[PDB]
This record gives sequence, C-alpha cells and structure tokens, in this order.
Amino acid sequence: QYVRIKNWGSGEILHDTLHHKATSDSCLGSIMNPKSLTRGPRDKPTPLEELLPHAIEFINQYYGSFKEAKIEEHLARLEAVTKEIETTGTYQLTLDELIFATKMAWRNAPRCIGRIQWSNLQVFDARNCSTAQEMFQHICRHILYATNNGNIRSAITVFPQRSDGKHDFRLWNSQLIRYAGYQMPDGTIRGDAATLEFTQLCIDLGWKPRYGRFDVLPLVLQADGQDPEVFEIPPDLVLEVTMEHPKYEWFQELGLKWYALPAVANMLLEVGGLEFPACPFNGWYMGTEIGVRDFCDTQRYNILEEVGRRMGLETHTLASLWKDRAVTEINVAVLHSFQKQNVTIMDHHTASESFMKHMQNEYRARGGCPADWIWLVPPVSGSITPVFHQEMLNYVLSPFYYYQIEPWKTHIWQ
Amino acid sequence: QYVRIKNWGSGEILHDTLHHKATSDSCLGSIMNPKSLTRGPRDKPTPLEELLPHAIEFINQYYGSFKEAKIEEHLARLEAVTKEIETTGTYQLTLDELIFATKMAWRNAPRCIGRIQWSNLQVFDARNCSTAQEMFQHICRHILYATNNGNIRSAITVFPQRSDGKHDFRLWNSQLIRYAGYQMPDGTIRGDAATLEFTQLCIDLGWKPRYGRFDVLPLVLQADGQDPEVFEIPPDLVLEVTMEHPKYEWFQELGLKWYALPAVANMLLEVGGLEFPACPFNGWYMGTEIGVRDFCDTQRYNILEEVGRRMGLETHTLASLWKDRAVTEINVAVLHSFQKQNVTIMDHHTASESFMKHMQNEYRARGGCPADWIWLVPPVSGSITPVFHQEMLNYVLSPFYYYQIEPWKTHIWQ
Ligand code: HEM
Ligand code: HEM
Ligand SMILES: COc1ccnc(CCc2nc3cccnc3[nH]2)c1
Ligand SMILES: COc1ccnc(CCc2nc3cccnc3[nH]2)c1
Ligand SMILES: C[C@H](O)[C@H](O)[C@H]1CNc2nc(N)[nH]c(=O)c2N1
Ligand SMILES: C[C@H](O)[C@H](O)[C@H]1CNc2nc(N)[nH]c(=O)c2N1
Repeated sequence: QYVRIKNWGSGEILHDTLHHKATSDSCLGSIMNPKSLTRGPRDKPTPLEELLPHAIEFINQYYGSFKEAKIEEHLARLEAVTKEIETTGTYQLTLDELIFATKMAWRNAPRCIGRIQWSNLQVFDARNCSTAQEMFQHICRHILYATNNGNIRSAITVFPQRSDGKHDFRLWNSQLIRYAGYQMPDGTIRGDAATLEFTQLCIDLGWKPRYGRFDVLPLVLQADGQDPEVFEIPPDLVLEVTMEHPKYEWFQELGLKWYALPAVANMLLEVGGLEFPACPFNGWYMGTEIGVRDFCDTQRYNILEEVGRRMGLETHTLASLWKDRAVTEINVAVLHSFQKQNVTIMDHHTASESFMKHMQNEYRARGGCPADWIWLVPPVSGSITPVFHQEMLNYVLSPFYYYQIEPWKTHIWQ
Repeated sequence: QYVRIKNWGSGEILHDTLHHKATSDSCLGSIMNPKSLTRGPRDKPTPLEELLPHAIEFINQYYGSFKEAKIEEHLARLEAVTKEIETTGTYQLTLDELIFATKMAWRNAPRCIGRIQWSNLQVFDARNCSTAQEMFQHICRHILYATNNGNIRSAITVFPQRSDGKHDFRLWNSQLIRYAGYQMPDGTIRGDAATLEFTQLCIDLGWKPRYGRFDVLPLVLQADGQDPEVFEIPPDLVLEVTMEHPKYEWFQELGLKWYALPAVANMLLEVGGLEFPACPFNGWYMGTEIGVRDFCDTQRYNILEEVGRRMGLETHTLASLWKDRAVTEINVAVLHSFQKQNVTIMDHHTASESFMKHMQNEYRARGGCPADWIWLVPPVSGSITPVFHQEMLNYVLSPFYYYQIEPWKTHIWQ
C-alpha cells in the first residue's frame, strides 16, 4: 500500500505512495531498522529441515577455518551434531565454535567501523544462566571486565539460546549503560531525550527516577521467559568521563560528561541455524559518536546552541557556519577529556584509515567485506575520510547480529 | 562472477567475491555510476511497441498536470502523437511539454539537493541545431544566460533527440566549465587531478595546454554523429571567484579561486520514451562542493595539508582534528568569497533545511520524493543536518536524467 518513513530528528513520519509508480530498473538502505535486517519472535521450535542444513554449514565453515584441517574431528563433530539434533531437536555449540561464531558475526557486521579488531573478542559463556539475578550478575562481570578501568576491552556474554521461542532471554535495554530522560514539568526535557519511552517503562516497572541530566538507567532483564525484572547498575561499575576543553575552560562549566562504555544489548546472534535473543557486546567509542550524535542531535541533548554562543560565534546566521565550528570543538573536548582521563577512544579519522586497511585485508582474505557506507561514514568530516570515497557492497552473511522487535511490543504479561 | 568496486580517492579497485555467499534476505547503492542509473548507446531506433506506450503515458501525465484539464486538447494531442509516430516512427514534444519534462526530470532527480527550485528552470530549445558550431554557440548563450553576472540562474538547453542512435548529439565534457589537470615533469600534478584523462583527450584533439593550476578546459562537442570538434570557451564567459578568508589574510596568498558555474553536461534526458543524449543544465553551487570536495579530496587539489599549517594546527596528529578545523575555515572562505564577489551560493546548512521543506511539500503533493540519502547528505557536518536523520527511498521515475557511457569508450572514428 505505502511505506512509512521516520525522521529520527523530529520523529516525524511520512507515507510514501510514489514508489509504486517506480520503474523497471525501490531501494531501502536509508532505513534504520529494516525487516531485512531483523530476526523477530517465535512460537514453535526451528524446523529441522532448516536447522540441519545451516547446522552442517556452520560446522563446515568452522572446521574449514583452522589451518591444516582436522578431517576426522570435522566428520566426528558433524556426526555428533546430526545425532544430537535428531535426539533433542536442536544442538549446542562448543565454546570454541561459539567464540568463532561471535567473532565471525562481528566481522560480518556491515555497520561496524572497527571490525579490524574482529579477532580480539572476549567471550563470556552465559548459556547456563537460568534466572534474572544470574543475568544481572553476568552483565556486571562483563561490564567490569570490559570497562577495565578505562583501558577498554571488547567483550560479549552469550546468554541461553532460543528454544521454542516462548522461552527467550531478553535484555530490554537498547544498551548496557545509558542515561535516562524525563520530561520536566515546565515542558522541557532533562537527560537523554532519546530514552524518554524506555525511561517511563523503567518507572512503570518500579524504577526510582533520580530525575537528573545523567541518570544511568536500570537493567531490565527477562529470563527464560518470565516478565522483565528491574535492576539498578552498581554505580561503581559505570565509568564516566567529565567533558573539559583543552582551551575554552568555560566548557566544563557546561557540566558535561558521558559513559566510557558502549555496549549493544538488544541484538540477536544467529549462527548455525541457532539464535540467541540476548547477548550484549561492547567495544569502545569513536569520538564523533558522543560529540556529534549524542550531544548535538535535537533528539538527544541538543547543546550545539550555547556551545557556539560561548565562542562568540553569530548564532543567528546559518551561513556563518558556527555549528561547524562548535561541533568541531565539542569533539576536540571529548577526545581530550577521554584522552586525559585515560579512557580508550578513537577519533573518527584514524578509525577510517584503519577500517580501510581492514577492508583491504578483508578482500585479499576472503575476497569481500560487507559494509553499509551510510552507517560507516563518520557523521561529520565525511569526504575528509577515506571510506567516503570507497564504494561498498552491503550484504547479510552468517553468522550475523540481527536487530529484533522491541520486547514490550511482543510480550505476554500475567 | 565478481563485482568491481572503485575507490575514487586512491582510484584503487577491488573485486568482490563474498556477496555470492550472501543470504536469502546484495544492495549496490554505494555505487557512483550503477547500470541501473545509466542509459547507454544504440544502433537501431526505439521499438514502437515501447515508444508508443511511454509516449502515451507522458502525454497523459502532461495534460493530467494542468488545473482543470483540456480534455479535448488531451485527446487531440494524444491522437496527433499516435498519428505522428506511425508516420515517422517517433515524435516531437511541444515546447511546453519539453519544459514540463525538463522540470519534472529535475524534480525527479534522487541526487539533487536543491530540487525545491524544480519549478524555476530556463529551457533553451536547441533541437533544431545541426552542427558543432551551432552547439558551441548555444552552449555559450546558455553559459552567459545562467552566469548572469554572478546572480546565477538555473537553465537547460535541450539539443537534438536520439534518432537511430548512430546520430547522437554529445558534449564530451563531464561539465560545461571545468579546469584541466596536467601531470608536471617533476611527477607532480597541476590543476584538477580529476580531469587528467579528459585533459589529455583535449590535447589529443588539438587543444593547446596553457599548463596551469586553473585552466578552463575546451568544449568538446560532437554533433549529429560526427567526430567531436574542439572549442575553447570565451574567457569572458567564465565568471570565477578568488578565494579569500574574512580573517586569515594569508589565505588569498594561497592563490585560490573557482568557477561560479556548475553545469552538468553529459547527462541524458529521458521523457515519453524519447531520449536526448546531450542537454547541459546548471544550477548554482552549494558551498561544501567547492570547499570540501574540489579543494580537499586527494584526487583533486588536495590543499587540506598546508591550510592547517598556516593555522598553527599540528599537522602530525590526526587525533588533533586539525583537518576538521581546516576544512571548516576553507568553507567559510568560499562562502565569504562568493558572498563578497556577489556570486550566488548556498551554505550546506540552509540547503538542507530547504530540501527538507521541499521533501515535505513533495509528499503532501504527490505522496513521495525520490532521494539518494548518500548523495543528498552534505560531505561534512552530516548529522548536524536535518536530512541526515531523514529516512528516504531512492527510486527511478520518469522523466529522468540518466548518466551514460563515456563517449570515447563508444565511438566510431574515421
Ligand atoms: C574495536 C571496538 C569497536 C568500535 C570502535 C566500534 C565502533 C562502531 C561504530 C562507530 C558503529 C556505528 C555507530 C552506531 O552504532 O550508532 C558500530 C556499529 C556496530 N558495531 Fe561496533 N565497534 C567496535 C566493536 C564491536 C564489537 C566487538 C561488536 C560485536 C561483538 C560490534 C558490533 C557492532 C554492530 C552489530 C553494530 C551495528 C549496531 C547497530 O545496528 O546499531 N562492534 N560499531
Ligand atoms: C537550485 C540550484 C541547484 C542546486 C543548489 C543543486 C545542487 C546539487 C548538489 C549539491 C548535487 C550533488 C553534488 C554532486 O553532483 O556531486 C546535485 C546533483 C544533481 N543535480 Fe542539482 N542542483 C541545482 C539545480 C539543478 C537543476 C536545475 C538540475 C537539472 C535541470 C539539477 C540536476 C542534478 C542532477 C541530475 C544531479 C545528480 C548529478 C550526478 O549524478 O552527478 N540540479 N545538485
Ligand atoms: C559494540 O560497540 C560499539 C562501539 C561504539 N558504538 C556503538 C553503538 C551502540 C549504540 N547504539 C545506540 C543507540 C542509541 C544511543 N546510543 C547507542 N550506542 C557500539
Ligand atoms: C546541476 O546543478 C549543480 C549544482 C551544483 N553541483 C552540481 C554537480 C555537477 C558536477 N558534477 C561534477 C563531477 C566532478 C567535478 N565537478 C562536478 N560538478 C550540479
Ligand atoms: C563511494 C561513494 O559512493 C562516493 O564517494 C560518493 C558519496 N557521496 C557523494 N555525494 C555527493 N553529493 N557527491 C559525490 O560525488 C559523492 N561521492
Ligand atoms: C535516516 C538515516 O538512516 C539515519 O539518520 C542514520 C544515518 N547514518 C547513521 N550512521 C551511524 N553510525 N549511526 C546512526 O545512528 C546513523 N543514522
């Protein structure tokens, strides 16, 4: 009938009718969460006719990985998997395979810019977990492991695989550590205007809103299949950076900071026909993420305005390019602040040179590298980056990390 | 077998094998000149079975345009077109329809950011032209019309439609006005490193290389179907801007300038099953095009280096973000210089706010608006722009402006 289109800034929506009158040459791409990139809910198990092939595939890819194969272990493992499936109607990955699977899936992420690290990954095997308190506990160890007092370390903690689908493990937060946003009496909006909806949810589930500009939202875990249980993150576990500029000292007066730990908590890991609906993973920030996206967007903190004011810049003439000047300085701050407070970080420029290196090793390696230009090209200083002038194909391989329908929209409350 | 991928910066190339192992979810998008966006050569005419439908379509769209239709003129015109086709095996558009066609095609350009102007367009009917000298003459009037002493005006001059295909009108230059690039003895490269190839071609066709950093390349027109004939542009016809910064006065010392007129000369206009392989069109510059792309790219002038030097900035620490600071100032120059020397121009920020307005009027209007996010989002200060957070569908409608195989690659020299 028509296609919905959102504008994450103004949150406005439009319905596209025109495409219908398209030609015999409707590309999506420009879409945030497309269905071609999602792996939603389930009711029943995973039809063996499907599971079995994919299961085999993965296993072949796995043993077809190591130098000088283990032909026998390859066959042996093959057999065992087959046998196990036709006995329980599914199968468990060895830890070494899961590890392979986690790194591959990452390596195969069209939208990750630091994939050149793909081999360095910490795998926490949480597949035995069983309760919310156990989740909450593992999330903590991970956070603590990854934060590593500022010297960040990429990790991942793989909870229980999806069985029937009515017994799914799901972290309800978009990310491990993320400030909350309330809508002040006076109509304003403190904190992260982005998490308005989820913050409410947190309240609705009993969270005590410390109404502030930087409140680190509570973990909202659901295990096995039960309702989600609210948990607060141990204030000690969350390492933050206080924003200060190496020049404009009025900058810290701004009262700005941000968490050092970027961990995606609502993605789904698919491998060998299996899928884990909960498996938080973390890397480390790329400057422009905090400086550009989080601080400047109109749907977040939106600080661009006064940061230019305090620079003298004419905040009434777009043509004056103050915004360009402001943002620039904001980013120099973040890079400074992090740098100073010894919290690992990457400026968008070096990031790109390294991805390019990566991309190249990736083609010589397996003749290819899935990339989503749109996402990969830094939000500012684009054509000043190598990747901007680099054509790239975007495709879904496997293993892979799929988005997935927001849990509240698909739950069974009792 | 495999897909070639170019990196316009380093001009390097890679062959993608991986996509083959893709999944049942290969998107191109990130491609400059895809074949889905091109309309190449021909040998024979355009099969009537095809022409006739499209011809009708267009005509219906055309009369279905004006408020309170001219039902009779609609039918009458319909008839006449039909009659004309089955008598000559093709048909001529009225000027009013061509005009409609030129504005629509523009309006339908997924990659143009100023489409909000789509209704303001000057149409020069050059369909009677017959010789290279006549082309050269019309190109001149257009240039002069459009340049309008700095107060720029968007125009288009539609040469002869493709007949058989062995009688095509083709301007061999990528654009109406564009500096030439030579590769100096000392291995260096003066001028626009981008036009190396075409500059040579110009020599090879008898052009006298005034070996310089800003030499405006000669028109290379081919008419009816003959070989291309070289023509020099009347130095008086090319209005340029000398780059000077409203602060750093060492800036003009840089010896920088750029032409005020952006006109695309090698695109093909397709409308009602007809196609014109030559029809230059011009609008006016969007700052960041000159400041970011043309001056900074490594495949163009590549000035980023010393522009930071002269700012004190540490040109040895990427992390220092000097580049970000440099570019910013370069753009402030261009905007200044143009502004000062009364040459119309648009800063990327206002550009975006206006396109957004446009896009919106465009959906309420005909429920839709084809856009190529990748191209539309300014090369710098992306997420600082509305369009960055605006999902958009990219599709090919008609009329439309298609790229087309580079003429030299497909010619018949005698
Ligand atoms: C070397 C440390 C890393 C850096 C600097 C890094 C950086 C980035 C950046 C800049 C983005 C795009 C920004 C955005 O998501 O809004 C991104 C996306 C992504 N990264 Fe990473 N990454 C790192 C490690 C990882 C690891 C270890 C994984 C998986 C175990 C991963 C998985 C992803 C995925 C799945 C996305 C796309 C998320 C989405 O769709 O929103 N990244 N990364
Ligand atoms: C209101 C004045 C105009 C402005 C500011 C403008 C601006 C732009 C910009 C910024 C781009 C992308 C940059 C690039 O091509 O590398 C673009 C692309 C384009 N514009 Fe315009 N434009 C204007 C008028 C026009 C007109 C009048 C036409 C057709 C009669 C047109 C046709 C196109 C096409 C076909 C493209 C894509 C070119 C390509 O594929 O390389 N534009 N325009
Ligand atoms: C997994 O490694 C990394 C490293 C750097 N960045 C990320 C992005 C995750 C993320 N998604 C988000 C959506 C909204 C607000 N913040 C967000 N962070 C992930
Ligand atoms: C038609 O109106 C406009 C307005 C502003 N910009 C353009 C781009 C055309 C163009 N394509 C190019 C390719 C290489 C070098 N310069 C180029 N200019 C076109
Ligand atoms: C590889 C990539 O497609 C290429 O660098 C594109 C990106 N976006 C662009 N956008 C505009 N407006 N103009 C360009 O020339 C490009 N180049
Ligand atoms: C509409 C558009 O898809 C959206 O704004 C995208 C563009 N590119 C992005 N790129 C990254 N890295 N992160 C994002 O959140 C986005 N947002």
